[PDB]
Amino acid sequence: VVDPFTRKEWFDIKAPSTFENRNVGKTLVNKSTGLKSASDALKGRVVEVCLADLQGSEDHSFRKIKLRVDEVQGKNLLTNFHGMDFTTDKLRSMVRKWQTLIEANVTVKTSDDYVLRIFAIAFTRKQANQVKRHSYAQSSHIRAIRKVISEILTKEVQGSTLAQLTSKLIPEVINKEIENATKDIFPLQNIHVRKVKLLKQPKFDVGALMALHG
Amino acid sequence: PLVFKLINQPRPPRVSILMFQREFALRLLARPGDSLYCRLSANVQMWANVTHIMKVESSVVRLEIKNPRPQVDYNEWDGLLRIVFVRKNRTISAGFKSTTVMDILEKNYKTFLAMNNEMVDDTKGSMHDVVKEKIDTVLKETDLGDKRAGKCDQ
Amino acid sequence: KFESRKIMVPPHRMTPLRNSWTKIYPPLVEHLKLQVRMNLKTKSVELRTNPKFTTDPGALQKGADFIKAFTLGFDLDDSIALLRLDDLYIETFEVKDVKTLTGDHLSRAIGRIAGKDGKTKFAIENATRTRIVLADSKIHILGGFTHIRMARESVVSLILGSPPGKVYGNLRTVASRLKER
Amino acid sequence: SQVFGVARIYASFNDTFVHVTDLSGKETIARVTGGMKVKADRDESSPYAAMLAAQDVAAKCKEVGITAVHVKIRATGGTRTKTPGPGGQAALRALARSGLRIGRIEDVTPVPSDSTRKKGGRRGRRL
Amino acid sequence: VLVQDLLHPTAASEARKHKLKTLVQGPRSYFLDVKCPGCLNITTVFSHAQTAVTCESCSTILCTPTGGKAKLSEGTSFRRK
RNA sequence: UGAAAUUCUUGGAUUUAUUGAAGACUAACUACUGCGAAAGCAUUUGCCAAGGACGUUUUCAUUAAUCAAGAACGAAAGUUAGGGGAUCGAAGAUGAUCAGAUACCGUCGUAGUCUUAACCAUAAACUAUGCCGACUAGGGAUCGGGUGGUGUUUUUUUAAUGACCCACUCGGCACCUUACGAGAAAUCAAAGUCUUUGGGUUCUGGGGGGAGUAUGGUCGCAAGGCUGAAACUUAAAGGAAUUGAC
Repeated sequence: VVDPFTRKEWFDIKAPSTFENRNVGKTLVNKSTGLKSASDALKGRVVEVCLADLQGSEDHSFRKIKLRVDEVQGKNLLTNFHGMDFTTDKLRSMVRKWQTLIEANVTVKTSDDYVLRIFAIAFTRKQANQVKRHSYAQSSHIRAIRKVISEILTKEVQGSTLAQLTSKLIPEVINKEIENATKDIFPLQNIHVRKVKLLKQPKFDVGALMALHG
Repeated sequence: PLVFKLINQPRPPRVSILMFQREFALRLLARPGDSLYCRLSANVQMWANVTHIMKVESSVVRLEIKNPRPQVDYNEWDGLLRIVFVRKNRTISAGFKSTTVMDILEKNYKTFLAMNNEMVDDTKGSMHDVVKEKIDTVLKETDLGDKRAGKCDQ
Repeated sequence: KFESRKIMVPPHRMTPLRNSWTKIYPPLVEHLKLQVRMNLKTKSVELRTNPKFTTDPGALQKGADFIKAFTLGFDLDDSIALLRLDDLYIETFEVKDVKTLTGDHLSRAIGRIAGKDGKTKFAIENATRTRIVLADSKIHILGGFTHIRMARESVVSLILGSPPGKVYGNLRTVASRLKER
Repeated sequence: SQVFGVARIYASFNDTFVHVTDLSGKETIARVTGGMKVKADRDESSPYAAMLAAQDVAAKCKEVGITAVHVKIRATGGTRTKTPGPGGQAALRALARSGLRIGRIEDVTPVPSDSTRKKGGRRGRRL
Repeated sequence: VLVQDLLHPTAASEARKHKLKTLVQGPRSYFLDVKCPGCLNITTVFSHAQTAVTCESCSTILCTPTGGKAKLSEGTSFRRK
């Protein structure tokens, strides 16, 4: 009988302090009546955004940052880091047919007591003076490279905290460590961190979110 | 349901002269040990005298409803013979234990105990009792169980 | 009032791209009035429209369809007809979407769709008024919606093992019942 | 600048869904179907009916006033074809033609890592 | 290849053939007199040593077995036979 | 869906988002390849126990090759008894319909599909090519190992790793020419070294049906497997290549 857009309500989300352009997107919460239920609806919001659109780089740089929304303050919605992803067409452009896929994985705790899981990928390149129209690495090299990447990721994420992981994660720090230490086994290319997956969170914290806002 | 229409037909008529498929007529007048023999022959020779006359492929049969109808429940006869003649190549003990026959006949047997008030024990059949083993035992408590559907008579 | 889309280029298609680029970009720049750039490093075609150009937002979409269909392996002139005609679309399917095939079954299926000297395939394109790219496991159909549906019927006929003669029969049947109306 | 939305285009072999949502997958804003537009049972998933449904979506978004959309075109996925059909193509042509702001075109098709048994049998499914 | 000599092959072409597949078969290996500086002592080592030939007095591995030939230790004098 | 009808939906289906449970698979990478006696084998990591090739100025000194008897393993489907049961799905239960566009099809779905303990022993189980051994043309790619290079690059100061390049050598899976030669031909580096007919050895066939049928034996719970006829009947049945006339 009545249109919902009569009673529909408009809010505004804001990204955490680790990134540049905190003003990204707004929200349509259809009721302002139950603000306990409205706050609970805002606690379960998760926005996935571009890296480029959040960091102002014009090149649509193929990444995706998942941000879970937690807190409410005067139409302005406080957010928390939730994950990392690529876009699909990037990965389908990456995976090619005469090189060798190498994926590594690690289960993770971070110093903010976050249970996490990290997926790294790395391909194999061919050298300057090739004649073979393909570059396959022996499987011993693949085990060695998976071991090296697993240990590098493990120490690199057990050292840092969550926002420190994000701050390492923006300027491509970790893949250059892989580029350095993994060069001595087999020459690789397209080394990236494909996905980042939160698994478990600590007891519900608020002040860390306000630190991550300012 | 072709023959079965003029078996349960109320006020049973005098005779029945009709022509059907010759293979279906072989399903009618089959003896209990054939691949031709199935549920239908036991039903008809339970409730209707049948004779093949003048094969026309097709064939004509004459049916006579036994007007003092034999008091055998055709519903339970239907269900029992249907289950045992769907799986004619399967052993009789394994066929009751499918998954859903262990549910459908379970609900039918507890509906059969609605006017009996028999205490369904916690032992009920996965180890030793009413769902798994008692149905195996009732088969061994009658003329069935290791005999097959094309070897037991009515 | 600019609007910018980017599309990736595979190196399989990049050599016909860098060969026929001199015919690709001026009809988008002049005949369709679109701003066209190329990052050959990232292999990215960048179609942006400006307030200078004619405000035709559908022309940007048809130019994206142009670059996409050429990226999918289709010819120049067919994609120019896509710039002209609107009712032409693209189907894209896999072999394993219809029937699971393995090894030389896949190769023989592709050969039966193509035929010797393409004579099975080309006779499709004349009689379906469509164009087809047979990729590795991908099929790509370009034409009218009824026409790409009929081409889908033909290729699903070919993929399930039916002989090409029955395909010629159904093909001339559909062509006779379509050209008459 | 503009108010950003989330457009989601599902492409079944019989149907085309256009689905405008707010940020974070909040609530449905504009949502019609080729089925509810064109009454011809042949024309339930035509590109024509897809363009009509997409212009209905554009009209309802301009009724709300939300202009920008991040569009996520989507095939059937699962085990059926993983490329979105010409229904979604003509829907994109219509949403460009209707003058809405387009933030980003992405093709999110659910791809299984390793599929189960399809409903085609050993023979093949259709035709 | 119609008329050639197989009694007297050219020594370069005869040098490249497989060990078993020469005119008269015979090994392609040799021996070494090695000296570690920490003893100034001749140890005789086969070129394809399958075990770690350690020096007489000091516990210094003079060569390690790796595939075909033994890898000599760093800083070791040697001479053939 | 060529076309259409059953099912569900105002208590909200479908779709969207956040989750959770279950079981099955191991895509793209994936060939111009690898392993295994074959059937067969593609996520990580570990444990166990094997194996090929390579290298060897190590050891034994004919210990070998092929194999009726006998023995292990053997895809899929199928049998019995537990567990599991998400997908799909022989049967079944069903809505059908519209053309002679063929049959229709569509939705649910027991068995099974997945494991454990056993049974069975069949495939276009094909590479339609037994195994061991020698000889006879080239060519360029790869896979595993090895030997050289005052080669190259990553420079860590030089090196040494690795990774490529060049040259050689074994041992593979494949390719591409030819014809010396073979064949009826397609084709074959073996299907060659065969009337100028002999390296060793196992198995099989003798025009087509009747017929892998009958009977007997044997193996199996069963389904079946192995072994396996005759009477009678008949001038062809075939294999490869070639032309153009509805």
